Amino acid sequence: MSTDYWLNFTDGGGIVNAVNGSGGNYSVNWSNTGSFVVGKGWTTGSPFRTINYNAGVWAPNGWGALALVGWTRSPLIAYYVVDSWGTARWTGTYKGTVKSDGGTYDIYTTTRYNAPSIDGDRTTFTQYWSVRQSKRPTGSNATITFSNHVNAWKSHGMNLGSNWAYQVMATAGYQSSGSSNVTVW
Ligand SMILES: CCC(=O)N(c1ccccc1)C1CCN(CCc2ccccc2)CC1
Ligand SMILES: CCC(=O)N(c1ccccc1)C1CCN(CCc2ccccc2)CC1
Ligand SMILES: [Cl-]
Ligand SMILES: [K+]
Ligand SMILES: [K+]
Repeated sequence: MSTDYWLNFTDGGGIVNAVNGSGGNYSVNWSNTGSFVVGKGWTTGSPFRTINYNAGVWAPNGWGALALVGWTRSPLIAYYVVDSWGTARWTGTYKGTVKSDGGTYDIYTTTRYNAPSIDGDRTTFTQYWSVRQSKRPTGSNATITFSNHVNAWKSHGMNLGSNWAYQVMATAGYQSSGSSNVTVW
């Protein structure tokens, strides 16, 4: 199932020059950013999708991350499977680990309020995280078997909503700079 969605969002801070490439490819060059997310993916996420990507350029600085990102509604939940990043001190509620796709991931949950979401500029939502314990090598084909994460989260009481919104292999950042180029299928 080929990608059919182009995510390109920023809060307006700094520069986020995002390029909608051929098929599932995209490029990002960013500097002195506020909050942003960019990437190719799917209009409707699925808990059964296996996501393939190749991040041919990955050079983040600060809290810039290479991650599967997506949302559900009912309830409103943002989720993250983080494979690499620049500098990022992960902290919060911690639920265990999951092994997937040759790596081990730390599981976190966080809450946001008065915060931007796909529902508006000042909303409340929960965030589910799988954060790889070591940064994943980039430049070769990589898989994220997302059902492994959904199921691990489920086993710790982190259930996703029933209405699936976008699901993107993204470059996401906050107060960050860098360069990335990723193909997604
Ligand atoms: C598991 C995810 C995660 O770890 N986080 C997170 C939470 C929500 C949304 C995005 C990322 C961090 C939580 C803690 N903050 C510390 C920031 C800070 C440091 C020093 C003084 C004042 C503030 C940074 C983000
Ligand atoms: C402290 C880290 C941080 O703040 N972030 C982050 C999270 C994970 C990995 C790297 C950076 C941001 C979290 C929020 N998203 C925007 C959410 C959104 C999407 C669509 C419409 C409206 C809002 C951008 C990145
Ligand atoms: Cl995001
Ligand atoms: K294009
Ligand atoms: K751990």
